[PDB]
Amino acid sequence: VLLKVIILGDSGVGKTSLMNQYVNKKFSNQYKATIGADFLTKEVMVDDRLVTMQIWDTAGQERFQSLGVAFYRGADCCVLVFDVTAPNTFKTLDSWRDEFLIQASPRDPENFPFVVLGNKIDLENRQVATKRAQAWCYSKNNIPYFETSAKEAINVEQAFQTIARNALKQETEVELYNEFPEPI
Ligand SMILES: Nc1nc2c(ncn2[C@@H]2O[C@H](COP(=O)(O)OP(=O)(O)NP(=O)(O)O)[C@@H](O)[C@H]2O)c(=O)[nH]1
Ligand SMILES: [Mg+2]
Repeated sequence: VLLKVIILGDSGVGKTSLMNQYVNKKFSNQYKATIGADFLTKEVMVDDRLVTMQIWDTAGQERFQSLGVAFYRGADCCVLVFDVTAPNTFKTLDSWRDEFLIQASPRDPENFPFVVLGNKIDLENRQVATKRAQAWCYSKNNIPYFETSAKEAINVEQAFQTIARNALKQETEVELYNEFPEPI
């Protein structure tokens, strides 16, 4: 069982840092723009079951985005990341959510698993309030929200445990749908 997870969000919010903290327990203050989309794989235990997570890191800069997007299809979970110190990055979440739905075209979009990460909470200059972020998540059919720090490894393991569990649930349903579709 391979679980495909896609991480989306504006340039600089910490997508690559979150993935590298989780997969490699390493963090760099140095910024290196992500070009295109590619993945790291990690074997993880999901509620006592072994699965391989294919975690796709993507370019936040539009000029660096891959032209091809076939990889979104079949995705099991989409991670939306914003920077709590940068309100513009929280305001683009609907566009990211919509781009994911359009490229992945999942059946039953309202129940597709999304997980939102408000990153860089270690910084002193926060501008996006937890209540405002939670209100948005609730309005998107109650998606899970975690405040993280990739720099200080705060809530990273916890967020990815829910990402893995929800992605497994989704993979499980798609497989069931293919073999036993429910009637109309
Ligand atoms: N203080 C702090 N800095 C962070 C955190 N996560 C990432 N950064 C810093 O923020 C900058 C951008 O991080 P990066 O992971 O490259 O962001 P990204 O979303 O992958 N950008 P892109 O879409 O362009 O590839 C880096 O200098 C990194 O060190 C965090 O939790 N706290
Ligand atoms: Mg990156």
